[PDB]
Amino acid sequence: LSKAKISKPAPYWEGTAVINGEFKELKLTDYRGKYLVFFFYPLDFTFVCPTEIIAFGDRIEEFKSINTEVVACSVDSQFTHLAWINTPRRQGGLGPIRIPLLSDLNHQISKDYGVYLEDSGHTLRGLFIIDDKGVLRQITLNDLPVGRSVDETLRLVQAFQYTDKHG
Amino acid sequence: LSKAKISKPAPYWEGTAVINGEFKELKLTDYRGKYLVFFFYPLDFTFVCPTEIIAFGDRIEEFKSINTEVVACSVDSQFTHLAWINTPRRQGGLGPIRIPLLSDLNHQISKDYGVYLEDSGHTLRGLFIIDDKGVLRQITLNDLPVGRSVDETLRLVQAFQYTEVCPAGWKPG
Amino acid sequence: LSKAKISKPAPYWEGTAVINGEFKELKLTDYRGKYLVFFFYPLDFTFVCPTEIIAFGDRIEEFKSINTEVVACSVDSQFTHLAWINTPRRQGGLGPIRIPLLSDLNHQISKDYGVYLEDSGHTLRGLFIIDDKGVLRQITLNDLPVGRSVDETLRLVQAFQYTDKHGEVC
Amino acid sequence: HLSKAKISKPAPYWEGTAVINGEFKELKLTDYRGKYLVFFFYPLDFTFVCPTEIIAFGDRIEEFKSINTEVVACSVDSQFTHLAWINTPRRQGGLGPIRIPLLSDLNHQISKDYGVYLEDSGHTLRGLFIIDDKGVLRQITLNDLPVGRSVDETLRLVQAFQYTDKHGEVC
Amino acid sequence: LSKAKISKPAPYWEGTAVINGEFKELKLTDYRGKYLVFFFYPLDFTFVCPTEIIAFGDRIEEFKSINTEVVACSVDSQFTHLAWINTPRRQGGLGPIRIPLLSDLNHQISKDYGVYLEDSGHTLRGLFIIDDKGVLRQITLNDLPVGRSVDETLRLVQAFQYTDKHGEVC
Amino acid sequence: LSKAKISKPAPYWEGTAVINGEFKELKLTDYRGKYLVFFFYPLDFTFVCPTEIIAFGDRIEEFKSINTEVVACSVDSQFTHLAWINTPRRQGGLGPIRIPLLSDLNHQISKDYGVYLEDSGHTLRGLFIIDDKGVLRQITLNDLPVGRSVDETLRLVQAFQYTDKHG
Amino acid sequence: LSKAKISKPAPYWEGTAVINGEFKELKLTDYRGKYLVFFFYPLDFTFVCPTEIIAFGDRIEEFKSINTEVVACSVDSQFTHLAWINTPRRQGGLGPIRIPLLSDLNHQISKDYGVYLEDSGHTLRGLFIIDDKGVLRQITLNDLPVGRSVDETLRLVQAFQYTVCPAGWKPG
Amino acid sequence: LSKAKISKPAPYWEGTAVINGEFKELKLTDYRGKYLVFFFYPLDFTFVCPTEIIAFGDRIEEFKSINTEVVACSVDSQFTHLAWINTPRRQGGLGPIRIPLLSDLNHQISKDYGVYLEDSGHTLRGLFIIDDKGVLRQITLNDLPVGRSVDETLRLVQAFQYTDKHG
Amino acid sequence: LSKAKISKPAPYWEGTAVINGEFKELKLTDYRGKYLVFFFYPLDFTFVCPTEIIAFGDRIEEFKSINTEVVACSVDSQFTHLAWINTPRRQGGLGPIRIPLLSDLNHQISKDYGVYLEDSGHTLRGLFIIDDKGVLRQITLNDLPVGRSVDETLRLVQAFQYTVCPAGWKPG
Amino acid sequence: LSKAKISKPAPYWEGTAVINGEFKELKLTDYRGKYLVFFFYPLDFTFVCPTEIIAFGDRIEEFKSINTEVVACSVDSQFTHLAWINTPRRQGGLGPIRIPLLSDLNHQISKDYGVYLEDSGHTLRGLFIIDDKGVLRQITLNDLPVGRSVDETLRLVQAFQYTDKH
Repeated sequence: LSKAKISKPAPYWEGTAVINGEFKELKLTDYRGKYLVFFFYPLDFTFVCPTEIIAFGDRIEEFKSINTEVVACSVDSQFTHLAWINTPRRQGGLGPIRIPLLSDLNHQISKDYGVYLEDSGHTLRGLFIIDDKGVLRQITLNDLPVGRSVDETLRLVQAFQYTDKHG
Repeated sequence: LSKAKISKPAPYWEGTAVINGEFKELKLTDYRGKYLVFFFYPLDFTFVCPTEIIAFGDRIEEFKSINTEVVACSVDSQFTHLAWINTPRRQGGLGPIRIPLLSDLNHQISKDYGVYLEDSGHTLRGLFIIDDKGVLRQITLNDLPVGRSVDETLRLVQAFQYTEVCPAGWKPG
Repeated sequence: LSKAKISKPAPYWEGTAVINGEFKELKLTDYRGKYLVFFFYPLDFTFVCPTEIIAFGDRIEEFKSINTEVVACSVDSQFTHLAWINTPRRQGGLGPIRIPLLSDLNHQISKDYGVYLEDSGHTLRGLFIIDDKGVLRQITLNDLPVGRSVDETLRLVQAFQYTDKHGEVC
Repeated sequence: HLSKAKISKPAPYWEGTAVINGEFKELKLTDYRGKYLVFFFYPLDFTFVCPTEIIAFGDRIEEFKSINTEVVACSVDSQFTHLAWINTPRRQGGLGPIRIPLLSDLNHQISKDYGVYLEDSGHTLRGLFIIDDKGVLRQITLNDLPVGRSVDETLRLVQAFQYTDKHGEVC
Repeated sequence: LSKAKISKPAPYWEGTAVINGEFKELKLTDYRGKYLVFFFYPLDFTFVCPTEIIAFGDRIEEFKSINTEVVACSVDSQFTHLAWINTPRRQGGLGPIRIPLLSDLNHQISKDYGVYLEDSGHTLRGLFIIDDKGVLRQITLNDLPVGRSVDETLRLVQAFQYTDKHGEVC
Repeated sequence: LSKAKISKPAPYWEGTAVINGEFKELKLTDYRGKYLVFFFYPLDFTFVCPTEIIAFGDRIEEFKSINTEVVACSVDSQFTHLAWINTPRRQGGLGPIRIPLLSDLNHQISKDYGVYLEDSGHTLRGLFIIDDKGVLRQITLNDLPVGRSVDETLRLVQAFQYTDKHG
Repeated sequence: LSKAKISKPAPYWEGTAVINGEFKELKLTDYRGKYLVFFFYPLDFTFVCPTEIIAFGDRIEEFKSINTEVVACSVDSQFTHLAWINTPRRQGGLGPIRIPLLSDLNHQISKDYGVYLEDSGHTLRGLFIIDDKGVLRQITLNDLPVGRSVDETLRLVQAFQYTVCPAGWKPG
Repeated sequence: LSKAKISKPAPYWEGTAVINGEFKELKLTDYRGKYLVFFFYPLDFTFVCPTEIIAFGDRIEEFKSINTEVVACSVDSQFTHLAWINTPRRQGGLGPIRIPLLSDLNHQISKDYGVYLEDSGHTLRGLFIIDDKGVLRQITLNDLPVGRSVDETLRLVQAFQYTDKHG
Repeated sequence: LSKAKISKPAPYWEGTAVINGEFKELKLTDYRGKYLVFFFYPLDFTFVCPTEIIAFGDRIEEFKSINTEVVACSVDSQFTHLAWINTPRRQGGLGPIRIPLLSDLNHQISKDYGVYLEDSGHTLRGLFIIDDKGVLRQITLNDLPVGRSVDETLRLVQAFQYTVCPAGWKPG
Repeated sequence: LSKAKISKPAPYWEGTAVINGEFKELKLTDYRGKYLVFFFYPLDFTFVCPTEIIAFGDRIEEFKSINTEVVACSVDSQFTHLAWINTPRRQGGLGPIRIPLLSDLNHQISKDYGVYLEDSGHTLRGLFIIDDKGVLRQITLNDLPVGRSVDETLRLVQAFQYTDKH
């Protein structure tokens, strides 16, 4: 069922994302000419602190300077994404964030990337690296407990870029 | 794909609901011996005031007095269901509410009741009435914009339990 | 087997109706440009008073004034529809009525709207609301005992027309 | 889905609600075992065509009853429309009172089993079947919607069947 | 399997018939413009007196005066048909007869008219009435023992001729 | 559709035949223990002289004396088979005959034997030789014009009976 | 699987035959305008006297005088067909003969005519008569032991080309 | 279609072979306990000198002495095989020979060995060496013209025999 | 065709590995009761410095100390694995190493893990972390150029075994 | 599954070979116009003396002289072929050799030729002779232990060249 294959073109996706507090139509092709770090996380409004999403949002600049963008995705509706941002931390929210939050409500993107859990109705923790020519170069799939490293994602992006010229 | 047929047993469902600020496992079979008004609404945290859901929460006591329970369902996570209730009504939330909010995250229940929109990724505005022996007795499917009446739902339950009036002079043969 | 989907075009139909005491060929498209309340009822000439059919005939003036029409339908022949109308209320009849009675004798329309009961040989209690652009906007299906509200139908039609201009309001 | 009605095979089973002397009674084909049954379809109640053929059987039913024979009529109309028809006076468009049952085949099962249902019109041909005391179909008569039916020819036919059941092979 | 449907054109057939002792190629289309009584009987050279064939042969003139033609049919070879006619009535034959005897040897026509018995290898007693435009108007199927009324057959054509112009009127 | 295979059992058949002026139920198994010449001919009451059938009827004793029986078959009814026999030769008949005339009116036997003509509604000229064990040993099929040999049939039966004992 | 049906065209065949000590391509259509007796026999070099094959080779002039040729066939190679021919009859051979010996080594021809015995690896005793327009007119299939009569074959052919009733008999 | 796989048991075959002028039923299992050189050749009575087949017939004793038998096979009938053997080498024949000529008339053995040529109706030049345990050990397929070495075959068999003990 | 699903039991494998210079049958079930890092690398005897394999071999003790084992796999024969190890680092070889090198010569294992490249005939660079109960917990797949972090692998294993919030953050 | 048929064109193959110490892309069509001896052997770095592979490498000049080429093939990577050759004949290696070593890493060629073993993951000992027109002429399949004769291959090639004329 998964369309995501390494060194084949990354599966096309499109949907509504929340960017800087507004709804915007986002597509994989918007990021052509740049590397894109594309990752799924299970759910909004959970009891687990969203450290990993904040960590990417805070340090986004390290990505921007190496021609990389970052996009987060969950199966939550784009309306739920917003409420999370607009919900105070004492009550569980995310607060403002500097990466787009993409909604995969009809589950289609999750399924194409092969990270959807048929029975849970939400995603794995999956992260995909797609290059500037629009090709999937790396796949990371974690069981539900384990978080994700900003440093390690960076190491990977740089290594792909370095070998893009000299190998 | 739809399993809901009138006067056949209502399709079984079970899932996580938010009841009185807590997560509780809820299944259709829990409502045996009582009538159940089971209705879907599209999404939480929208910009449309959730009056229909609220109206049921406010007047929930009138259903209780005629042996009827009410459960609402959307395709949202129970975690989102919780946040909505915990978001003040003044700030766009649902606020506290006295009916359970059932989560159909894997979409399995929506599809069973035939209210899921494959391309939109959420439900219609759909309402089902089920009797105490667990049989589907009424189906209401609305296009997304139009809301839903408590009075009319009440009228229907009473009408299924009890059994507009005849013009004077009309007689049968 | 049912073809009726919300916000897809309402399924086409045509058949012979009794309108103001005459047989007339009626088709769904005749109601283009107006909202149509199209509803089924089980049978003519039963022993239960047709309160729901009469109530629509009496209050028809309220539907026409918001550019809405009403058509009732059963699996009975157009000839049985006529006899019913031409039979006095004191005699079990409907008496004269101001909405058309459409005959779905060969059961094709009932099947298309998904309200036909295979074993009983008649319809459910079903009501569909269709807009001026010919799109299905509402489906209501009741088990045999429970009747149908004119007020609630008027409310739905009004709500659909209203949101057709200002999309969603409190 | 096609006709089940075959000559000299057991007659297709049917059961449904009929109007008999103004009342609803559950009726089945097996109820007529031990007697010959004349079972026929007519298109619709409440038409502008005179129900002369249905009436003629009702008037002359006794000639059939005396030769160990029953007669039953059927249309695709509801038992309620059937009743309404009988209780409408004979000249002001009704059938008037009748002494044979009017079987309602509202769900069309019997009409399709007998191969007399018209898919597009939603009613029957004019068909008459003669069935014996062992429940075996012996005769099929199908008329285009316009032509009516002879009680007499039916009467003779019932008689010819009765004769050949005992002394059959010779003129 | 039967192609004979009431008020649709009668199933086409063609074959060799015996007419006045001669072999003749005969088709349904020869009877365009006239009413045709077309009927099957089980077998030739049987022990049952062939009265119905004779009775029709005798009164053929009444048919001709009301614009009706008649054709009899069995699954026997045309050759068997001939021997029968040429066999004296005293010897079990038909003797000469004034209606054509059409041969349906390859069983194709009995099957089209839905009158063939798979196991017997011959027909039921079946009669079909066809109008001047070639449309099937009546079907009569008798179990093998019972003979047939000329009179009733005569009546039916008249009822059809009568209702083709005025239609049934009270 | 033909069931007739050489040196496999000849296909079973059964039906009503006219044997010595009476109707009799005849079946292929009645000839167990004897060789059987089973042949088809097109029709009774034709304008062609029935020489081949009469030739078999006349010389039947030569067959009985080599433990062989003979049966003729056409698609005509047994009532027609009787009438033919009972029709004087002068008036076109067969006259009395000492071989059975099998009626295959429902065409079932012809179809089993591969001699039925779909379009004509009668048979080919076919002859099958079946042994004492009910096994088909020889198949002969002629186009409509050509008749059939008693001498040659006889030669064939003898050759089969001879080689049944001494190779 | 058999393609041979009466009064339909005889199934096409072509292959290498031994004709006058030589290999020649022979196909059914070479015999158009003539009747052909095309018959199969099981095997070359047996201990059974090839009386039936020889009889056809010998009396061949009688066929030729009624516009008919004869071709015999077995599943043996044309080489074996040849060797059979170059062995004297007294010494078990066929000796030289005046009908072609068609070789069906790959069994393709046999199968088309429905005479191949799947398990034995050779043919039945089968004989087919084909008319001058190339249409199959007669089929004779014998179990393995029993041979075939030239007289009878001849009789059949004349009758097909040609186209005696009990006394007192007349038709009606 | 070929059933013959290296180091799997050689495909079973059985049939009539010609041995010392006699017909004898022969099967592969008869050669258990001995190595068998089983080879196919196209046709009897061909115009090609049977040098390769005779060489095996002449030198058979070298095979018998290293516990090996040799059997040749063609699709020719056992009756054709005998005639070949009873035709003198001087007459285009094979003359008497001391290895069996196996007949694969119904082609079943050829097909099993994957050496039947569908359109020619005969075999390739194919050779199989099967060890004493009934296991296929060696496969050789030659174009139609080319003859075959006894010397070379013996070398291969011995090597198979040698490695049956050492390595 | 891939069998590797997260939080389902890891796909079974068995084959011959080279461990401390010897051939051994190694199977996934041998690592029951321990976490296993199971990773593929494309090929032996390449011109690319085999740093990632060596780095794991050098720091293997850190894994051993958190009850974790490491096994490397390539589609190379076990014989090639041995020659690699017995070829000096000075000569381009791997030299001795302290993790087993599993040979997947018939490609069967690679296909099960969905790491085989059909046209190239070897694997991408893929790593799987499997728990002590034998369940696949993590999948990492890299295009051929990019190596893999031991530190990062370590972080991951501890994380699975162990189981920092924005300030002000509290749950409902 | 095997596509290799006698007196039909040899199945096309192409891949990377090690030729006289270098990586080179090689295809069957390169041997158009000359005879080619194409043979498989199981694995590099085995414990079996590569006497059969070496014998062809040593006497290569006799094949070159009858317009014939020889190419050996195994399922090992080309990197492994090289490493093998660069391992001295004394240390268990093949040492330098004068026939190309073709790598069939993705198993595609072995399978086309019908010598791959699904369960073992390597080839049989199989050798094929293909003529100057690219037609498959001879097939040899040995169980894994047993070597192959240079002489008999030579005898066969010559016999084929001979019948190419007469």
